[PDB]
Amino acid sequence: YYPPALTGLRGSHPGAFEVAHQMGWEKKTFDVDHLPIEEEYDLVVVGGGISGLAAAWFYRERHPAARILVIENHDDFGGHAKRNEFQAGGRTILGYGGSESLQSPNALYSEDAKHLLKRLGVELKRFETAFDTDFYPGLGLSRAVFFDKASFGVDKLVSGDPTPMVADEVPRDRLNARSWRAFIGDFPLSREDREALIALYESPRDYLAGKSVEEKETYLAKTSYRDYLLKNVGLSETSVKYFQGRSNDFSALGADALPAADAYAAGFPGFDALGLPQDEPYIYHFPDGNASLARLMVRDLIPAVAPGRGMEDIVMARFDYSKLDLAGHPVRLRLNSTAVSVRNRAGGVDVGYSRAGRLHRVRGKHCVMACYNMMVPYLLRDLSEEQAHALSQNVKFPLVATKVLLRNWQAWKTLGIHEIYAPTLPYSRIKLDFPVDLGSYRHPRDPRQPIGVHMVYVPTTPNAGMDARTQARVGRSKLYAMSFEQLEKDIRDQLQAMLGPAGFDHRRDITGITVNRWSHGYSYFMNTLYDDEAESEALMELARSKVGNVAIANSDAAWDAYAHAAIDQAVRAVREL
Ligand SMILES: Cc1cc2nc3c(=O)[nH]c(=O)nc-3n(C[C@H](O)[C@H](O)[C@H](O)COP(=O)(O)OP(=O)(O)OC[C@H]3O[C@@H](n4cnc5c(N)ncnc54)[C@H](O)[C@@H]3O)c2cc1C
Ligand code: HEM
Repeated sequence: YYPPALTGLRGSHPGAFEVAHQMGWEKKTFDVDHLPIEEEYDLVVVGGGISGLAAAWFYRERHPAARILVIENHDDFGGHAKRNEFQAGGRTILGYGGSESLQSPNALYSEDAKHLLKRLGVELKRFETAFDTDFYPGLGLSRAVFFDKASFGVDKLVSGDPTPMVADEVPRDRLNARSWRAFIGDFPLSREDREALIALYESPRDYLAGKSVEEKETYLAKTSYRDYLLKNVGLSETSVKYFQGRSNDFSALGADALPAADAYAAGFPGFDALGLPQDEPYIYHFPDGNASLARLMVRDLIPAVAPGRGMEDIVMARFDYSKLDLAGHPVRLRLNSTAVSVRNRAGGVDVGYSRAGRLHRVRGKHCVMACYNMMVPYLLRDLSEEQAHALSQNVKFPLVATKVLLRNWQAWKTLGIHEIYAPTLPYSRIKLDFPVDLGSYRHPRDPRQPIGVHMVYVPTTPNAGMDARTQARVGRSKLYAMSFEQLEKDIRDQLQAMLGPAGFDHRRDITGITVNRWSHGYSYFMNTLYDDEAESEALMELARSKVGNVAIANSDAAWDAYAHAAIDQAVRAVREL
């Protein structure tokens, strides 16, 4: 039994969500009060993502003899941080199912997070050599933009994109990019539109002239990036389509739901002459993404699942899932199990869960809710109406992270590219995977040999007048109506249209597809186009309040969709108990 080698429809896979939806959609209740208590623990963690695993880890650190149960509803631990695997040419090729890398860790990681890393044997400086930073640039490859015929009249791939991004693994001087005039000069847009885009870079103007800096900042917080471009910069509706999907990957929303002020902070163009006031290499990437963080914690917590120690041997270590949930062992991780009930009683907490359609009741002195926060009201019976409602307002964003095994990457080499941005297509981000050597694992190097592609699909509804919560809920409705066959068609259609001109043939050249469907992906985050900062902060703090011996974690609890928020919220929750 070995989930990482599965391909096909993954992420929140069939079997992971149905009991949860019986609660959330049908309002079915699954009470276990009339069942005997089957097992007893010092701590029961609901949810086996990075946050829940960290909670078990910091709790044992404080209580070394503690008996800990971790209940997780997917068929594998890690939550968004999942290991994907392909077999190709007698070797393993690794991919990340979701949680991608550690974000600017020297700048952003707390002392507690850094302590977790060090105890697990993660040396951040090791990625300076593990990440092969000059591999694709040294091969003369650049990033490209793919314009689709539906939106721009013709399919066109334009390379040499100089656009700097938030979390960039390419040193700025190794972009193999062209000037703005030459690059935009190739856009399939009217001469007028191309000249206006070029001028956006060559000759910025104070599009808000006459406002104080403060009024500019007020206006930009209340105005979408798309509207800023349309109404103040004066770009045409055809021009701004170029920008529509740029924010999809890092914020799970298009330019219509991105506050102009957030676009400024993320390095988007148009602000240089506004008079507004005033980088870490994005290389902290295990070959299976932050799934390595989850695996490192699982192995540290449950030594029987795999041998070794440290960041090197984790990469190819063989996990034996039969050792995760062994009786009498102090730490047990129970997969395929949906918690349905959490109730304070007699100085402890009773937790009911459903596994293979059967209800169960266990008991712990302490409980950490490390699951999706909007799930918590359906489980935690003691919530006041106020706090349950607060939890329910963390409306997470759906995303789809697709891994594609290719027979070779000659087509990419021919086209001179290692990454594509598509302004309006379902997949806005498509790239050859990061080249990382770690432990015994070596990144694919030969374009005649197989390689993994990473591509992100976000089911936004651009330009419709929806607030962010509604685009998220509607995006999940669209994902719920998509079969795996429809998902694969979209992958194959777009890969063929982008790579076909250089000899790509999707039926011949794709040898693997793994679709990680994160219907409940990024935590909600406060959006100044729709939310008030003080109200939202009050909701956040209320939602995560301690309930008896039940503490609440998940990255959701910080309204902050980051692995280090997952850790910090677990630490706060463990300290509360
Ligand atoms: C596509 C994608 C890419 C990302 N990339 C990055 C990145 O590069 N860097 C970064 O820092 N962050 C990234 N993230 C953010 C990611 O959310 C965090 O990194 C981290 O994985 C979140 O951990 P968590 O424990 O808070 O939540 P999760 O990983 O979602 O874990 C919560 C778990 O609880 C489970 N659960 C829910 N209800 C129940 C129930 N009733 N019973 C039992 N279990 C239940 C859920 O199924 C889930 O498995 C990314 C997220 C996505 C979706
Ligand atoms: C294939 C995966 C999934 C799809 C397509 C999906 C889709 C949806 C949709 C369309 C909604 C209604 C809109 C909303 O309230 O956000 C929803 C809500 C909900 N989802 Fe899922 N979902 C999936 C997986 C999961 C998983 C893995 C969990 C938890 C373990 C979950 C728990 C919930 C809950 C509890 C609600 C109710 C939200 C509330 O009432 O606040 N879903 N989901």
